Amino acid sequence: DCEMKRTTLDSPLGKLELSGCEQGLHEIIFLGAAVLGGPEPLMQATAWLNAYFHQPEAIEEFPVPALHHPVFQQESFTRQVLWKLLKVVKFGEVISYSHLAALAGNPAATAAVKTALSGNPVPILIPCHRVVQGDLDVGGYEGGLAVKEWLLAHEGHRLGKR
Ligand SMILES: [Zn+2]
Repeated sequence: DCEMKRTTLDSPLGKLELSGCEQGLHEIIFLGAAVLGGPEPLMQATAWLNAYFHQPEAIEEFPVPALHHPVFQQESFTRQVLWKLLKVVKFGEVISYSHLAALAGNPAATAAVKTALSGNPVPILIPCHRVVQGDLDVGGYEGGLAVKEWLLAHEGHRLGKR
């Protein structure tokens, strides 16, 4: 019911479509009036993703856009999983599904964590690629394994592959 605008960007992973309202970013989708630099969520999201890919050493300098997908508008374990992942798991780190489950308030709910991650509407920004099965097992990805491994390699992680 929000008044939605969209923008596209090029990335090493193909074209990304951003959609959002004045209250926040809604979605980042892999497709395979505002000026850049502005405070509008879509513009902040654009800036953040471009820095992620092209100036990753500066990534913490960039404002994280407000998020307004309906999954962020109400309390839930799914929201806890997404927000805790965003808040806690930094560029270049990973966390296991099981430790994220505990972080999000339900230790041992690994399958529910996986379901929440599959429903992440803002991939890369909320870093579902940094959630792994265990120390030697990168686990699965809603976007596909090759993408998960590529992102981890971009961030210099041991579990990265490209
Ligand atoms: Zn909205």
